[PDB]
Amino acid sequence: MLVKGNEILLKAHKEGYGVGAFNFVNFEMLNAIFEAGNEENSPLFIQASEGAIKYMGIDMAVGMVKIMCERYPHIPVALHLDHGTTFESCEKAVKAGFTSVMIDASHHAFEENLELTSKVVKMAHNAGVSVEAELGLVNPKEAEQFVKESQVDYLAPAIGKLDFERLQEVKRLTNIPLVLHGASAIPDNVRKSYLDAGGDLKGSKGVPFEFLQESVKGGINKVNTDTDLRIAFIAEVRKVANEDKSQFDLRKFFSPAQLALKNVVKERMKLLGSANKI
Amino acid sequence: MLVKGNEILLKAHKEGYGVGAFNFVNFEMLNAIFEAGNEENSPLFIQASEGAIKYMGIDMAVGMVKIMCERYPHIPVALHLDHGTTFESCEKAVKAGFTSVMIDASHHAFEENLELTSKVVKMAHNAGVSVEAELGLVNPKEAEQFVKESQVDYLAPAIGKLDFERLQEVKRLTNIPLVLHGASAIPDNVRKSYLDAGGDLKGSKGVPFEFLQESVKGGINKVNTDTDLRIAFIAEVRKVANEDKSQFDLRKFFSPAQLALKNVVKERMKLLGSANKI
Ligand code: NA
Ligand code: NA
Ligand SMILES: [Zn+2]
Ligand SMILES: [Zn+2]
Ligand SMILES: [Zn+2]
Ligand SMILES: [Zn+2]
Repeated sequence: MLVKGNEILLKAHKEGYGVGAFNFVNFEMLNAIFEAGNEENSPLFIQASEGAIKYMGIDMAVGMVKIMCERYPHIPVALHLDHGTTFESCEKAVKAGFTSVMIDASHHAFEENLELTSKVVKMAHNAGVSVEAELGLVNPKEAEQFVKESQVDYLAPAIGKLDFERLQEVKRLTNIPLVLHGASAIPDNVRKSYLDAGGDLKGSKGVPFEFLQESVKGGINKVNTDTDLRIAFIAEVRKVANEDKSQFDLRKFFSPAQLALKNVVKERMKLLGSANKI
Repeated sequence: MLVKGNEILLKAHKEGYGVGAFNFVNFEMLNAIFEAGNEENSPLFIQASEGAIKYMGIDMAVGMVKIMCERYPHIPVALHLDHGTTFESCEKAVKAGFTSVMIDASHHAFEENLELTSKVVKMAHNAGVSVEAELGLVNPKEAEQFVKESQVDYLAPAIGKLDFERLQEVKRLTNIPLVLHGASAIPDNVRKSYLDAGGDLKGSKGVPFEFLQESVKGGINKVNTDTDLRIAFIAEVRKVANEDKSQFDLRKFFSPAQLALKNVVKERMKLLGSANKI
């Protein structure tokens, strides 16, 4: 059911696996993510950006997740604000029923980042909500101080290829769950699916699978995944548009799109190590 | 709020206007219908087919509607099962929170249609839910008996050019709200939008706007509207896919798709006479 972010990630931290954090913007994305978790027996970290929240309305973002939660009550799921930008934004998410919030203040100096993170932490912890923050390449010594002072629950350190030595140093010093941002891999089958549907990816490349695996071994426990899901989703939509010019049944477009998105999530759950962890 | 279908249609009945009954299959469709109703100050009839219920899950179908209703508490909204095909399906919609159900038994002989409709009515009225049934072209004396025996709240008479004389006789004999099925009126702007995006409608003919207006003057009060919405929506999706083969932000595909659907709903509400009726 709907649980504090730290419940899922403390366990990932202790046992040494990564929990994919999958963004959604509507019902179709959320359904395929949830079906993936059900089929892989995997905990679900559900993410909504400020943009997706404005699109849906926070009442709907939370409401739909709560419906999905009742549909699979055996799956632990956290509802997590991805890249909150202001304290007020984090407070609204907490009020709306999110069980995890990220405040991104990494563009500030250390002292200002720490003070804004600490403000969000106080508010969220008072309502029983976990907090993510961002630092950074990250200075591991200030990461150590940042975590001890802010009491944030998980940290996204800037490590990039990936600086795996820096990651192990941050992990050793902070002893908390760590988050990797922009962690989509853009797999070969998804890119081939998107190009077969006529799409163009501008030669964009993700983090290869072996580097995701190595970052989990380095101590990453939350793995932000968004871009992969969208490319796998829209490529089916583009395909359906191309092949039947008379097709306007939305289900005919989004049923295969859901299936491709679900498959990306399933595979990523297996890759990161959250498969069969319920 | 979520009200009995009869509550909305009894008012439409007494005042001689039509209320569009708009199908939905996911959040995007539902959001745009509601924004249309909010901007036209019109009551909302929201319809979900057995197919769309399967696609969403009846718990999500009702759950999303209940969230939207709290977002616009001032709007009268009925949640209606479109073309229910078994008693059991009607009973499931009633138990899940639908406030109106249609049992489609029009392929049966008069006696079996009446028997099945009556069984639905006893069940649905016990739970405070309104019932639609279907007959037919329609025999108006059959309609008069059917309505008086079944106590169904509204009836879809098969009247389709559309037989105005027959509609008026049915209206006179039954004196209940009447519903018009297959009443999408593929508007020129919408058709041009679909074709401009490379769509192919196969030369499908929609009901002329004047024939929708004449049915409302004849006593139609619920106008089933689906195809029009899906064409407008998918037209924008095809457009976004065409004009940027690197676009896979779902909001970029569906925000304009919502707006096009909303505009269809707004114009229909004005056409049928439900604008400014709250
Ligand atoms: Na985040
Ligand atoms: Na109906
Ligand atoms: Zn950032
Ligand atoms: Zn970041
Ligand atoms: Zn129909
Ligand atoms: Zn029909």
